[PDB]
Amino acid sequence: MRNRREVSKLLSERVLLLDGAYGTEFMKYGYDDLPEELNIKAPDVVLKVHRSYIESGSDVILTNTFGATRMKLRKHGLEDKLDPIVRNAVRIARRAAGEKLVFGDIGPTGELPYPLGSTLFEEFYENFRETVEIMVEEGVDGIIFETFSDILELKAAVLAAREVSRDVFLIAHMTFDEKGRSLTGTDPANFAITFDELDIDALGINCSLGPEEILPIFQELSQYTDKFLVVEPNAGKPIVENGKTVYPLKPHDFAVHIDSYYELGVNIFGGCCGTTPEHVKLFRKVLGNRKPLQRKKKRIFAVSSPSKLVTFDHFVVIGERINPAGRKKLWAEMQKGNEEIVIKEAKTQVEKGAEVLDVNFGIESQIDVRYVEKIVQTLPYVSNVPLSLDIQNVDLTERALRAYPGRSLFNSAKVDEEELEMKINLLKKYGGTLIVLLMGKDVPKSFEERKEYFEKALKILERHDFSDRVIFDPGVLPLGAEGKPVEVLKTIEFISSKGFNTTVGLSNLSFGLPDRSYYNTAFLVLGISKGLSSAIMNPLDETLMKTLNATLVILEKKE
Repeated sequence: MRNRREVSKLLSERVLLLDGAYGTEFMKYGYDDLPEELNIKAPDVVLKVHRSYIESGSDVILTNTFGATRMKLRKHGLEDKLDPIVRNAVRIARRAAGEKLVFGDIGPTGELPYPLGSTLFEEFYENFRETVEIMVEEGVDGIIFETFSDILELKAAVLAAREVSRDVFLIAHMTFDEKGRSLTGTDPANFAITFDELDIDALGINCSLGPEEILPIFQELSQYTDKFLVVEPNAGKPIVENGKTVYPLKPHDFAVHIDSYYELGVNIFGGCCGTTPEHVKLFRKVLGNRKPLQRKKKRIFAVSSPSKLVTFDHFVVIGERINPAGRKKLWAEMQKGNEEIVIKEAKTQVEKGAEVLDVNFGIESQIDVRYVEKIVQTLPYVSNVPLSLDIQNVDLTERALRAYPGRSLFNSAKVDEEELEMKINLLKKYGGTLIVLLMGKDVPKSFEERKEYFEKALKILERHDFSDRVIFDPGVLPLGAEGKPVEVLKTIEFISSKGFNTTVGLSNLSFGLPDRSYYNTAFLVLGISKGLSSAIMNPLDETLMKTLNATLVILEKKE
């Protein structure tokens, strides 16, 4: 009915009140059936609960569709009832709402992403795509993805929804445990940083914890995103009385927390499991009519995996090994889709100190596109670290970025208007950072030239509003080919003075040279002393790594 510009306008004017829990309400009415079912068997029950909330003062109610996706329904033998359940939900809800907002409610599937589960990004995406299509058709004023535990599943849900409609207001929520971590290891800052750049309208938290416990988790989230914020805590810490759990937090003890959330910039407040129409009634009284508080988010340069957030505030080692160039066994195995050999190179590199892993598939035309998408989705989970996607084909690049679990670093964009723009737009759509290689048509041969390229890149980046999402690679040339490493060291010092991170394809300095380890080591030390923030290097070179550690200790970058 209403588009996201309208919803955004309304939110800019006042904090809205969401509704409460439905499941626990249903049982109260003598129906222990699974929620989605009542949509068709006992619609009257569904309507009663919706009206109790509207009558309690809710500005927005959620459609009774939390488990209404094919993948989830198929687990109860309801997959063929997908169209009815959903269309009727948006209908029942809209009949209760009247002039109030109705948001389509979509929950997670309960299936972990491969390799923890067997599901690939593509299947999660089509799954969420179908449920959203219906909702949009039945006219919702927004869609909220509640209770998500994995960022890849949530990333698929939002990308799919946005694909279906670029006008629907979209909200993404993750649930965190007492340690402030989702099931697959994502903390609030990682969630905010990864999802803040996607085309969603608001972020938030619901479930797992009560109002008191979510507070500092909500605060961390609010500091890293400037989008609208939503929160729906459970009514206290669940406890068991006589058999099954109960949510003990009474209306007042819950409601007293609204002010603390309002001060943190909350835009929509509501309750999750255990919240009753009585809770909402009180929230309405306490919330009243308030204009949202303004926020200024913190900005940092970081890349991520589901469990790791790697900030460039210290020297980042990027493992170069998962690259078939000059490696017989690996090139051949990638050719046949050998996942395990890559998983092996990933773990060993991380064990040795790599904080990020570069991934390149040699002659792409020779590699299976499904293998790329599988490896890209897999490594962040089994190796635990973020990836530097070293891909040439713009087409395969889009496949890898769309299914990457987190915020990646994309490896290679030369200072070319056409190349840059294509890669920047893909990153703007799927998220990520970009390494910009300081070279154009041909390779530079001096500091001054690299400087012009730097300036030219800033021009284009400023033009595409992408200046804050890049790291510069001055371009190290082979020493055994008049590489002039001194001119690169100058470039590193210069770019560093400008406040930008830098990186270099280290091993390319000593390509074709005896004792390359020593030249690599020597160059790295010099580079770091000049401001080098990272390097794609061999973490299996013990001399280079220990000399690197010694170097950071000496420069007081660690101990």
